[PDB]
Amino acid sequence: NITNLCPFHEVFNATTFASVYAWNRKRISNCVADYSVIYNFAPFFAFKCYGVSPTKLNDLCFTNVYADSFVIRGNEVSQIAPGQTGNIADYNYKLPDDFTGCVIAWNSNKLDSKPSGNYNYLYRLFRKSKLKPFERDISTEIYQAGNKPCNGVAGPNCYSPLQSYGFRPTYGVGHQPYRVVVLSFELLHAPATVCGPKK
Amino acid sequence: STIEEQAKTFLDKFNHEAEDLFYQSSLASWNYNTNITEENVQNMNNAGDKWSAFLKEQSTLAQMYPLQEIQNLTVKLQLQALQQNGSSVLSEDKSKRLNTILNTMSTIYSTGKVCNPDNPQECLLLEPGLNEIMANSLDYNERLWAWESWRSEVGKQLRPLYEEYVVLKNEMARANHYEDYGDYWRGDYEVNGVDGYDYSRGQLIEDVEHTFEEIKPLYEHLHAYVRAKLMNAYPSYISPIGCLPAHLLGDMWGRFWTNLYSLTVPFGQKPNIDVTDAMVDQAWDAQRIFKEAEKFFVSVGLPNMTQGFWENSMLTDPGNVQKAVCHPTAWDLGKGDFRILMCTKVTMDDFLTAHHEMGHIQYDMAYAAQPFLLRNGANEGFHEAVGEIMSLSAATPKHLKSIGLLSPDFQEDNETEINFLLKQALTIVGTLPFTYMLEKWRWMVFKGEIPKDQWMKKWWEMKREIVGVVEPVPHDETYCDPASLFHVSNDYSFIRYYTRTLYQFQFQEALCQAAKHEGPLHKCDISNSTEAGQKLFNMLRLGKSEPWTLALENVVGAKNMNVRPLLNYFEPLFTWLKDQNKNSFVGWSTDWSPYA
Ligand SMILES: *[C@@H]1O[C@H](CO)[C@@H](O[C@@H]2O[C@H](CO)[C@@H](O[C@@H]3O[C@H](CO[C@H]4O[C@H](CO)[C@@H](O)[C@H](O)[C@@H]4O)[C@@H](O)[C@H](O[C@H]4O[C@H](CO)[C@@H](O)[C@H](O)[C@@H]4O)[C@@H]3O)[C@H](O)[C@H]2NC(C)=O)[C@H](O)[C@H]1NC(C)=O
Ligand SMILES: *[C@@H]1O[C@H](CO)[C@@H](O[C@@H]2O[C@H](CO)[C@@H](O[C@@H]3O[C@H](CO)[C@@H](O)[C@H](O)[C@@H]3O)[C@H](O)[C@H]2NC(C)=O)[C@H](O)[C@H]1NC(C)=O
Ligand SMILES: *[C@@H]1O[C@H](CO)[C@@H](O[C@@H]2O[C@H](CO)[C@@H](O)[C@H](O)[C@H]2NC(C)=O)[C@H](O)[C@H]1NC(C)=O
Ligand SMILES: *[C@@H]1O[C@H](CO)[C@@H](O)[C@H](O)[C@H]1NC(C)=O
Ligand SMILES: *[C@@H]1O[C@H](CO)[C@@H](O)[C@H](O)[C@H]1NC(C)=O
Ligand SMILES: *[C@@H]1O[C@H](CO)[C@@H](O)[C@H](O)[C@H]1NC(C)=O
Ligand SMILES: *[C@@H]1O[C@H](CO)[C@@H](O)[C@H](O)[C@H]1NC(C)=O
Repeated sequence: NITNLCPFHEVFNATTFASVYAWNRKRISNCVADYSVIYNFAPFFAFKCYGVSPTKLNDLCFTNVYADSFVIRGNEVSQIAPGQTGNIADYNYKLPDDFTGCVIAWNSNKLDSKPSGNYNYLYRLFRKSKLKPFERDISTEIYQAGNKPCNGVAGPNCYSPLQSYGFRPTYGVGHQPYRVVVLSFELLHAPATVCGPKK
Repeated sequence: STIEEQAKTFLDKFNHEAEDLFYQSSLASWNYNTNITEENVQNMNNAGDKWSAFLKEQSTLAQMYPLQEIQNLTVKLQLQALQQNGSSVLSEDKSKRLNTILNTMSTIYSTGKVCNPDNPQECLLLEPGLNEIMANSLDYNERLWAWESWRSEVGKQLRPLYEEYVVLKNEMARANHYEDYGDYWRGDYEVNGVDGYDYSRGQLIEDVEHTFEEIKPLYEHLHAYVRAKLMNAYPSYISPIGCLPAHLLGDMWGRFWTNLYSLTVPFGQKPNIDVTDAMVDQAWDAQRIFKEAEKFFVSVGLPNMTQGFWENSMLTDPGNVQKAVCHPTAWDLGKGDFRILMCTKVTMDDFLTAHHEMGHIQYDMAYAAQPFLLRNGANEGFHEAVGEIMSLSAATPKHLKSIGLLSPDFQEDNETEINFLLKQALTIVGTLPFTYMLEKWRWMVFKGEIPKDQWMKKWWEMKREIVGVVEPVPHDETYCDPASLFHVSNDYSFIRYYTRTLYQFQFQEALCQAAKHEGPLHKCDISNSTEAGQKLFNMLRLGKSEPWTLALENVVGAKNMNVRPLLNYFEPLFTWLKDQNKNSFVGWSTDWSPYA
């Protein structure tokens, strides 16, 4: 009897997806995973699977599932892919070259835009170096660029590292908020314990 | 580290805050322009104050990076623009004095009014009545009197304030490294740092003079024909060899000669090309007109408008309590928002204006990927020419026949082409000497070679020399005639209207050449062609990232403006006007004066 259904109506329905530089990571294990319920949402701007077939998701089953969710601009979704480069790819969320999983991205203009302007979504614009794959960074320190160390205060050659998006209903596609969810799978020397429904 | 990395770091911040501030200010401006209320004016004031302030601290901070350590040549342009466009050098008292003088200029131009002689009973304003009187009324006394009266009641007041204005502007120039405000204006076309493409500020004057040298015969032949035709209307007043009176040009200043078409029709018996009744019969509304305009752009390969443009833009006058300005404009609010503001009527002129305005929107969408400081045309002339080259194709009979407004039974012979070319000529050719005269006189007055007591003295002397128009009433130094012009009073560069025109005929002749068109130049269409579309888009997407000489090279193949395409456009009219001027003297006499 199919009883332990994996919770997917929570990652896709949380109504608060947090900022990109601090992306929530959820671990899914010990449940029956049904992938037919994700399609019950609105038409998806980006639906891309790399290492697996969309039709062959229910039969193949793996160890655990990792879910990541965040919000980015409209025209930056193309940067969420292995081998890509750019600000969002190498300063906020870096993917491995051999990533296996699926990427979901859909517009959410009607829910993340106000006429005054939304400033509750942030991103990172300056970092000393790049990021290793599947890494997060929350530290907020003044990014010194000039030779003189300005002792962590705002001023010339001393900028805050966390910038801020803005969001209004009157923007055009490519500057409107988009919600992105990435699914990751893996195998190792352990019992599977996570499989889809069997008929 | 090095200066380059620090400058790039600073720019990558500047862009991000600039975008948002610009959006706020522009949205406030649009909200006022579509909703005329006092609180909208307050919103505009607040947003503009924030933007203008932010520019000031950014200009101050940009000073710390010397410009001789940059070799990328792309960061240097952004740094130069940011440093120049927000820097203030005058003292506080002089700055506020200049601001007050400019505000007084605008206020007195807007509030100026003249009315009937020896009657303070009822009075009117320039826009409602004066323009209509000079465009339609044929009374000699009325036209002459109004022309004298507006100047007497405006320029006399504006003269001393202009005398104070020129000084302050000149010290503004002197504090910077420019020679004078004239050279500050001429610095827009300056190009430096690129081999084989450098353009000097002083070269522009010589180029303009050389270009105007070649176009003289067409203008003088047209002037002779106009004088001969005007002899029929006012025989006694007009002399066969003298200059035309300044109050008989169909407008306030003689900037355009369009209003004389009815008085100077070459063949009045033959029907004129008009489609207004056709659109009335086919029950055309504004949305249909704009959809046709959009389909014209689609037919050449350029992408068509987004959904936000259709939802947000307004095309009809709201009426009732909702009052708004109906001057057609194309707004680019930034961050992916493009709109058009205009009130539309079912007329041919509005049908063409739709295409003309849509050209600007397409040009704006072309360079959306460039950095914020480089989102503009190569100079002040390209933007105007892009929006004008397409109204030429929109008005051709072939396009109208293809759309279906013009019946297929229409035919073409001598008189149709001659009338169309003459109607275009009275609008295009006539305004060039006037613009060149005004700009050259302002260059001289800013140079300081002319003393104040001769300001009027020279002004008319060169009017009878180049333009060939003599004033109907003598004026002393109390009057300031150039101050009566809108652009002069509001501190706007006027040379852009001379470089624009000679640009557009260079573009069209190129595109028609790429479209494999044959026959007369004035009958050309590019609707089906796509090679011309991609060739144009290649230059459109550049923005300000490249010198304008290179951009001109990439379309036509020359590094300078030329006059040959313009003459080639009007050559059939030139031959016919030569034929018509066999028994008419060519050239005006400067000795004659209408007032004895
Ligand atoms: C550096 O700072 C300067 C000034 O501080 C900025 O310069 C301004 O640049 C803009 C962009 O071109 C100029 O705007 C243009 O003004 C022209 C003047 O028209 C006046 O008069 C008409 C009535 O006839 C008014 O409606 C209008 O509002 C003006 O008051 C307009 O004719 C131009 O419109 C043209 O293009 C549109 C499409 O965009 C067409 O639809 C029109 O028909 C027309 O062909 C245009 O609006 C502005 O005048 C400049 N200011 C000054 C003082 O000259 C720079 O932008 C800035 N550089 C930066 C920030 O990088
Ligand atoms: C002058 O400075 C500008 C800006 O710093 C330089 O433009 C930069 O050019 C490089 C390559 O020439 C661009 O790198 C590219 O990035 C994209 C991702 O955006 C990537 O997909 C490409 O494979 C490539 O790596 C870089 O993006 C671009 N900078 C910007 C802000 O767009 C320019 O090169 C400098 N001039 C000279 C002569 O170096
Ligand atoms: C560009 O191509 C379109 C598509 O054929 C042309 O539109 C046709 O024009 C002819 C007139 O020659 C009409 O008889 C057809 O009914 C039109 N068809 C459609 C679908 O509109 C258009 O004329 C072409 N442009 C030019 C300048 O010839
Ligand atoms: C899940 O999404 C649906 C979509 O309409 C919504 O009605 C429901 O409240 C959501 N559940 C939550 C937020 O717990
Ligand atoms: C215009 O301004 C008034 C005054 O605030 C406001 O009530 C109205 O909603 C605005 N818009 C229109 C279309 O009238
Ligand atoms: C032009 O607009 C239509 C909708 O009216 C759209 O279907 C078409 O794709 C647009 N043209 C291009 C080149 O995208
Ligand atoms: C009109 O065009 C025809 C072309 O066949 C030409 O023979 C005739 O001379 C032209 N008439 C005038 C007045 O130019």
